[PDB]
Amino acid sequence: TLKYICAECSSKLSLSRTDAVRCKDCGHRILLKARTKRLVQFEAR
Amino acid sequence: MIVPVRCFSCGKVVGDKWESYLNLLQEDELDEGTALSRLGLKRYCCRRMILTHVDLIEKFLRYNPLEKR
Amino acid sequence: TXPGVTXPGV
Amino acid sequence: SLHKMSMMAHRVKVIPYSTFRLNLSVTSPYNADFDGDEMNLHVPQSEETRAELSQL
Amino acid sequence: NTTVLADEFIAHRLGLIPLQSMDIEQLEYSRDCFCEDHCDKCSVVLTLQAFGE
Amino acid sequence: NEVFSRPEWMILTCLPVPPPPVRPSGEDDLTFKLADILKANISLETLE
Amino acid sequence: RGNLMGKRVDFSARTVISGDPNLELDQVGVPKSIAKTLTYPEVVTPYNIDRLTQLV
Amino acid sequence: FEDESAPITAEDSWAVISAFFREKGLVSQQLDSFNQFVDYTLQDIICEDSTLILEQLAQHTTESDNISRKYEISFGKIYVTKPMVNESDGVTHALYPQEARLRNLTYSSGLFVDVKKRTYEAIDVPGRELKYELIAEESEGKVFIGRLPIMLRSKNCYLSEATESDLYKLKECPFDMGGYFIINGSEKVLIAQERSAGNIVQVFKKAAPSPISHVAEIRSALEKGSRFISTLQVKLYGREGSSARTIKATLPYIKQDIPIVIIFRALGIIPDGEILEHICYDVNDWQMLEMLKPCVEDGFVIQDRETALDFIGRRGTALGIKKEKRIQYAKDILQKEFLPHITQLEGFESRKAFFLGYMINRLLLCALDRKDQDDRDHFGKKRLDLAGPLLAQLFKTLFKKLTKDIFRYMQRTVEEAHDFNMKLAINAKTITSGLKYALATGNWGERAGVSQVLNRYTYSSTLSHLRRTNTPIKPRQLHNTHWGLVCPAETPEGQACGLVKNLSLMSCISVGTDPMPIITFLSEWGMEPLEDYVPHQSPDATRVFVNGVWHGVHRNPARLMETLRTLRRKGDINPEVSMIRDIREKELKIFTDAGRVYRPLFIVEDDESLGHKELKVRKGHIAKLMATEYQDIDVEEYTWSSLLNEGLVEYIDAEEEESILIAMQPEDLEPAEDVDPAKRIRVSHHATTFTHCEIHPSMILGVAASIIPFPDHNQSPRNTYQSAMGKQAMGVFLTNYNVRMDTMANILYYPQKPLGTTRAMEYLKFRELPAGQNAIVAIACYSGYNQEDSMIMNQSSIDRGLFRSLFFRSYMDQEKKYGMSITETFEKPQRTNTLRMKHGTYDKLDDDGLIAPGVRVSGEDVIIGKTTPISPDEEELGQRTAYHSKRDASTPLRSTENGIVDQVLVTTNQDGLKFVKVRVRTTKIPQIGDKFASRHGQKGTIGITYRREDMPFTAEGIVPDLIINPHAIPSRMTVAHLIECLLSKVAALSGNEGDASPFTDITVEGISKLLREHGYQSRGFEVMYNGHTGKKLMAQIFFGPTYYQRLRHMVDDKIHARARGPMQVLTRQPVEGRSRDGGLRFGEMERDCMIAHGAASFLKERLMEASDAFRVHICGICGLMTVIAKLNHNQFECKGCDNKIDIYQIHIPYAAKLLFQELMAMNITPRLYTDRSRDF
RNA sequence: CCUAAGAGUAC
DNA sequence: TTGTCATTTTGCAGGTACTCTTATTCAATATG
Ligand SMILES: [Mg+2]
Ligand SMILES: [Zn+2]
Ligand SMILES: [Zn+2]
Ligand SMILES: [Zn+2]
Ligand SMILES: [Zn+2]
Repeated sequence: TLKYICAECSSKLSLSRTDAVRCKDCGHRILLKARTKRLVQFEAR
Repeated sequence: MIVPVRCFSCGKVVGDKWESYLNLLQEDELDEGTALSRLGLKRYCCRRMILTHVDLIEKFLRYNPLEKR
Repeated sequence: TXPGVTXPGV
Repeated sequence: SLHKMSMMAHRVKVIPYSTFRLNLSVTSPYNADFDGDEMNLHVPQSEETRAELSQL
Repeated sequence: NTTVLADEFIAHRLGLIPLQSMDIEQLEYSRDCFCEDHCDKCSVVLTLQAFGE
Repeated sequence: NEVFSRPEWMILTCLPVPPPPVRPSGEDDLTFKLADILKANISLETLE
Repeated sequence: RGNLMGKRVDFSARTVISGDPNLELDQVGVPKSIAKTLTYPEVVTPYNIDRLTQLV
Repeated sequence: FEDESAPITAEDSWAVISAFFREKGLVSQQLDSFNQFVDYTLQDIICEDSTLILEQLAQHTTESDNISRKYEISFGKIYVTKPMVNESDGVTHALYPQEARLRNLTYSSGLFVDVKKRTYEAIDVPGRELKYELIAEESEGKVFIGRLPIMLRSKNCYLSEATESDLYKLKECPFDMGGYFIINGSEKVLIAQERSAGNIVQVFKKAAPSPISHVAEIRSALEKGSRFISTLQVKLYGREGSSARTIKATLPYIKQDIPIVIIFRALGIIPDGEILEHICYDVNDWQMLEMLKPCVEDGFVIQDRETALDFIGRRGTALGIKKEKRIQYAKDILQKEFLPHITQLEGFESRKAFFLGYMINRLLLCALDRKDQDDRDHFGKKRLDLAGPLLAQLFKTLFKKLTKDIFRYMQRTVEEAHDFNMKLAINAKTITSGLKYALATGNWGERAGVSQVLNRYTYSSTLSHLRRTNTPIKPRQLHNTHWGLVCPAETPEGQACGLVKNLSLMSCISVGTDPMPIITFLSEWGMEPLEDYVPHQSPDATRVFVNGVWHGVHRNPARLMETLRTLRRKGDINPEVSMIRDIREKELKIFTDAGRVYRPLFIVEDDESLGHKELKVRKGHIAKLMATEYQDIDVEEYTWSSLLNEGLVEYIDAEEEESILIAMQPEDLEPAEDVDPAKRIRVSHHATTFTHCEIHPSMILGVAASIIPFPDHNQSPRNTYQSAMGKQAMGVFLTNYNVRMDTMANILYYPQKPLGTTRAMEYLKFRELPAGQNAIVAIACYSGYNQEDSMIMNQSSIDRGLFRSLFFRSYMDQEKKYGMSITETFEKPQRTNTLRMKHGTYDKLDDDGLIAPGVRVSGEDVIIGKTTPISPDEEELGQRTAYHSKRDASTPLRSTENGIVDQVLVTTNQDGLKFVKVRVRTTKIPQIGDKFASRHGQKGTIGITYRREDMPFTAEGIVPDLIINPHAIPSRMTVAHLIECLLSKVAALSGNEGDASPFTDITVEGISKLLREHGYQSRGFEVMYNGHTGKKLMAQIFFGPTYYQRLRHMVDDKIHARARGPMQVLTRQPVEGRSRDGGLRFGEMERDCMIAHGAASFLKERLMEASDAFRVHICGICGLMTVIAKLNHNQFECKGCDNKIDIYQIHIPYAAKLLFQELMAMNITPRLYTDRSRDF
């Protein structure tokens, strides 16, 4: 599903809607959404 | 944050003269003025570009990465 | 006074 | 806007930047500098208001 | 970009990198080239791939 | 004035209730005050 | 005092001011975005049907 | 150097300052006050009172149960834990600040108290005195009474003992100084509240109309008691020409001003001679006796203590006491209400009588024109309540509420004979909610603005906010006593000018200590007790005051002061204690209370070896301090406390500063007596009796003013402007800004440390976290586009990164439990089954309703998708069906803002409901209208930007980054700007750093000589060529580097226009604010200007068509708007008037209609008529 | 949405 | 058949625009 990263473990997790937001590796309750896969364009100016 | 690529006023490339500047300051125990003159920064625009830079990126690198691979 | 600084008076 | 000269009718000149631009000589009645002063613009919405604004 | 710098920060720094332009007259402006966004007649493509191992 | 303001009209016997446009709604403060006035009026009427 | 003697009005803009030696005394420079926001209602007349149609 | 005892130089003092800031820090007062509150004040609050006794009498109808019980509850020691957080599942774990900030928690630690419950029983025998005994049911057992918020880096915080590496691990910036609370994830700082000191007698003259001429008052208060303010006033009735000059005292809870002699007789001093002895200490002072005779003449009617007590009771405002108990009532007034700060017990009547005599003595001295009336603005008479005392009084009130609740619960459960439980008794929500409410909101109760959101725009801004003092409300003036304690030029320009102050760099606030050891020292060393003091036998006796309490007299004040100074200089007395000896007034005052503001100073002793006064500090101590600093960056450590404990430096506050002589610098003022004409003129004061020496004059400045280069070469308002404006400078506020979800953040791309730098700015970490850039500035009338404070910025320089910035904005959104199963849900709303969906595109939202980082977002786009359940089965609006069970509560991006989404953070709140934060990043590039300023108050906006080829250029091809108008210089007299430009040019050429410290011996002539040695014109002028034509400019241009700040006021955040938009629901007028697409205010005096212009139709159009035009119907019979108008059916009818053919329509502002309807609702008829009934 | 408070810009 | 003079109570409002952020909405005992 959608990917998140533990704010402390820096590990990758996949979360569904019904999943409680925790890191299975350590138990941290703060997660950051993963970087988008669609390309990003920047003007070098 | 990190050394600017070019001098703001004249546009001389100074982003490749930061590590050389630090090496001259540390290894050779040269004062700042002589080290700046050695690298070829003769106009005081470039001299203030390199002399007054604060390398904050080291501090940023101290924290653990948010996304670690 | 005033107000401020009624009147005086009133 | 302490006096009537601090509220005057100007002619629009459309310019490509995000600031109101005015002549230097008209800053004295407005008591205006360019150190961050903001100014206000009102547009008449009828021919009568437009005409009396331009003629008075 | 998992670094400590913002993406447009690095983009600006890259835009300030001087590149060889001895034969720049043989390249065409992107505005007057028939390609869609960029092609070989009007651009040069570089790739920066770095890892902190 | 004989027609527009007689002295006995300074005593309130009927309160004109303003329409909801005056006190638009979370009720307005005026609505709560009018509710309090009605409650007091009903209490006094029942006591009498 | 807060709604009758003075009130908030439509068709008004506010922004920072800058000086321009190349503007006339009675001219004011208006940002293009402000000019695109503020509008004037012009009655359709035989004398100005063409330009109003073009603006539409 | 080589000599260990050689005198120090002016350069050596910076080592001392370095040691000071190595031990204290910048926010030492906050942490010290909080540590004092936690370590000692909480225990004192708990132990004082808080012993609930409930005596349930026997109420014995029959003698079989004539037993009276007594339940008592006492509170023992208090334990404060490390900060921890609860959870929805009940799991409790350690909480760190960079988790509470993200999760909107409160960085608080639980409080527990050892509660001991005892019960006593006695036999209720009438007549016999009850005797209560233990039943051996002694139950004790800590209980949770609430949570105390903990400021960061305090002794009870996780970061107090953290190292730099640990701080990096915990996502905490090592440069962060702490001293603030985290309330609901927001950083709150307690502004130091200024107040007048207590227990000090102040005498003030009164105006001519008033009958009282002089008033002597004391704001009596006791620290270790009820902490209540009782104001005693002693007033001298009658003007100068009046004859009946009677002195009267305003006792508390008394309706009238009792004559003073009545009070003396009530206290127990009957004879007139003894009263006058208690008042006047000089027999020869016949003027005071003559002025005081009316008082004894007035009081001759009462010649007995009981009579005076009866008189006071008769004047007592209670009026509910019988005649014989009035004596007792008066006794209670004179014991527990009259001068509480002296004592609350009985048997100390003589002390209070002596203090009253002293107050009357001060009043008569002021009335006799022997002393001036007390200055209310004297900073030594002021106290700054820090976090400690504020939290202490708030917690005292809150715990009193809790213990009253405990007593009420105990009474309820014993009267109903139910079982007693401790958990059901205590309500930790009381303390927790009270503290959280007081810290979360500005108000301090159940004052305003006591707690403020910590300013995080720039590092210097944060430092200035953490050292800020506010005075509740000429008090706005900069007083003389403010020297070295508050910044001379750092204050807001608005209504708070002078009221809001900032601490000096080296100024500290005392935390308060126990005065018992000092009283014991005084008694041991020969202080005469006040009880057996007879002024006649000891005429020239120095009165000794401790915390405003006259404790006695001493006959040899010189030796006493010398030994007290020795004890304080070896650390036996706490150095915060201030001791003042007034020789002329023959007084000795010792202050140990909290809130006193002091500063450190060098100590100057006789130094018989050199035969002249010299500093106690020598080159050996400087060498040891340097060695310790070098080791920190193996020998014995030598810190600031080492200097303090060996009598090298001293802490002096304003009161003690009154009685000392200070040398400005050691090298010029200590030694006894062809000069450089470029140097400024200084004097030697022609006097050698100094007691102290300034560590450095530049330490009188605050945090913001220490950034100014050469502040002594500027006009003072310019320094004030820069002090207020550097807080708005843009830079790097913290190093860990990448892991903080702040609401707004601004970061420079390339911060540069100044070329012109001060010695004091390397303790403020300004060279590590700069907030500006060194721009090549030319002062020239180049094109006319930099007139009236405008500037010309180099477009090519902007293209290369000059003053470019990052801007982060964070949006927070929670899901809330509207009911048991009415939980909100973060999701992507669908137009099929959602109401009130915004016009912004929802496409960028993925399944969970949160835009993944990296996606570009423009204005009005939805970034957080949230829906809430509603009641189904409703049909309306044309397209509302039973499927629309969800109402949209999404959060769109700001209308005027756009950028790249940087980061999104999902977590659980305190209640356990998921909530998110979305931080979006954009880049601000300087453009026309952005505000920039030098460090000398030279603000200005960018007029125009020229490319490099169009700018004027020197012979070396250097073009300026900025061009500023010459006309900004002469009127503003910012000479420091020019001097700093010259110094920066020299520093850039030579590679050194320009020492722009204020009071150094750095002159323009020397800088010019160095610049000429570098091959440039000595005064900084350069021959420049016009960019357009290449021809030489006839005038040479002042040219060189200068440090500029980019201010927070950008034009893109201020531009606003509105043709037509949302209207206010009540008045049907445009809404307020550019954030709401509001309208501009056409105020009263704009209308006055338009009236002066004579444009009536334009005014009508502004007030009616532009804002609110309403058509309303009235009738010609009654002018009221009570006309029922069915427009479609074309039927107009005013009920009551019973007319249908006499109706008019008028166009009036909707505000006017609302005003008329409100007048009608207020029983007023504003009848509107359309024809004249009277001739003009 | 309302209210309150605080900070700030130009006078 | 008229002046007299000498204490005690009487009401208050503070410039013009404009920007931003933060918190909070009565808690708790009591009856349906
Ligand atoms: Mg101005
Ligand atoms: Zn983890
Ligand atoms: Zn250069
Ligand atoms: Zn191409
Ligand atoms: Zn009618």
